[PDB]
Amino acid sequence: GSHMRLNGLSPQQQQQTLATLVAAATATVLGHHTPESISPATAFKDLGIDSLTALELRNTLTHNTGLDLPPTLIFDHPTPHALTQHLHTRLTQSH
Repeated sequence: GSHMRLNGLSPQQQQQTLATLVAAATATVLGHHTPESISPATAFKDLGIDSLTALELRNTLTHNTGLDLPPTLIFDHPTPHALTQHLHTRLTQSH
């Protein structure tokens, strides 16, 4: 399918999955490549996100999740954690 239909896994299992996604996404988006060096409690701002990459990240996430998201994600829900919650919602909410 063209969606992150990752249902079947427990909520947290799914989260950490997409958490790693989000992390690897900005790891790539910032250019430091490591998703393990991504602090969820730190805000993407402090992590190095620019307005462009706040959009580029959204680009990667919306691509990976297979959904459609605003380039204001990072601004409305700023932190790897904030997005881990948003993206987890998006994928599980399919109505």
